[PDB]
Amino acid sequence: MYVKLISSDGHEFIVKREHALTSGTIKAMLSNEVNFREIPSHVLSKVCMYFTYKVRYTNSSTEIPEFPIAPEIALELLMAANFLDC
Amino acid sequence: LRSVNSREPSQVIFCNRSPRVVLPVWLNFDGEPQPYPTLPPGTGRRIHSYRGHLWLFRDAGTHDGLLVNQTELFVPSDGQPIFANITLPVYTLKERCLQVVRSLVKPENYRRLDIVRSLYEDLEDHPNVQKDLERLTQE
Amino acid sequence: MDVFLMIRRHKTTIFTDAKESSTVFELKRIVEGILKRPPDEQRLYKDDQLLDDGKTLGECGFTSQTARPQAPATVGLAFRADTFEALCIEPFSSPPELPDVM
Ligand SMILES: COC(=O)c1ccc(CNC(=O)[C@@H]2C[C@@H](O)CN2C(=O)Cc2cc(C)no2)cc1
Repeated sequence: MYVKLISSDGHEFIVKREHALTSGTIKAMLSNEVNFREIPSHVLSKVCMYFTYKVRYTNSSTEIPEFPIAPEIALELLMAANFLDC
Repeated sequence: LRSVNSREPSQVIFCNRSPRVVLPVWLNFDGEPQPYPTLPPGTGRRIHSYRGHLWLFRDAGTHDGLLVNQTELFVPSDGQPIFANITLPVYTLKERCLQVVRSLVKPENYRRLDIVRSLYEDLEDHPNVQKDLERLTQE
Repeated sequence: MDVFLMIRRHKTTIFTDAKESSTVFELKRIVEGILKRPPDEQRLYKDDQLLDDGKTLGECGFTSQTARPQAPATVGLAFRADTFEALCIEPFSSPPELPDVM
């Protein structure tokens, strides 16, 4: 039901399985808990928002909002997004 | 992959429910994309088009893809108008990140941001009608 | 309405969603469900404000304008029954920055 994702700096992120299974990288790392030696909490907290965003709006007629990204985190997020395939 | 030349008037409403400047794009009888005046973020516009004509919608500044009535291509199909609801898709987190990054940085300076070289080629692969028409023109 | 929250305590952080009409005590069940710890023995806050078990989260001020999938609202969580610990939430890692862009 829920799984745990942990940042390079130890913070834990508890999220639904399904939400998490949105990343094939994560999908594969559970086949429970997963440590990410290379993503800090400020990046992985956005990932998770993106999971919750993706799941809320995928398959929806009422207008969808822009997922926002600060300028400071864009580069770390790009690299995570690339790694996590999502 | 072109418009059908039916000559049957057909009246459309483009409603832009996106926060972008929308660029509607009509596919011409020989398949060539043809751009029409751009539609602001809240805003709407009645359009005379024609049965069987093809349209697709893109962000006017940067060509990001947008959806119309949920699919990728709109075809004017009663009793007055047909509704083309233009929405953001759920981008991928990667595409999204590309967008911000492209939007924040003169494309000359990609070389100089510290990231894997598979990412530089990704940033410089700007979305574009022609390419997408080739993904589309194969399914 | 769904309401999209981030339940936060220490280095622990839970992403969940709930109705605007759900009660604080019901959020507490959800946590119990997850962190294996019962409604008494935990307290919830908005910012610093201590929340009343019987109120709606929409009265506690988590609303749809406010707690959005892509920018969820935070709920502070505290433990011990037996004298209760004080509300501590570890901040997140700082981004570097920037450069050569603006
Ligand atoms: C603010 O301007 C506009 O958005 C606007 C919108 C539509 C028009 C006139 N209509 C068109 O250009 C349509 C749209 C598309 O169906 C192609 N087109 C044509 O008239 C070309 C054509 C000719 C025949 C015969 N069937 O189609 C002129 C201006």
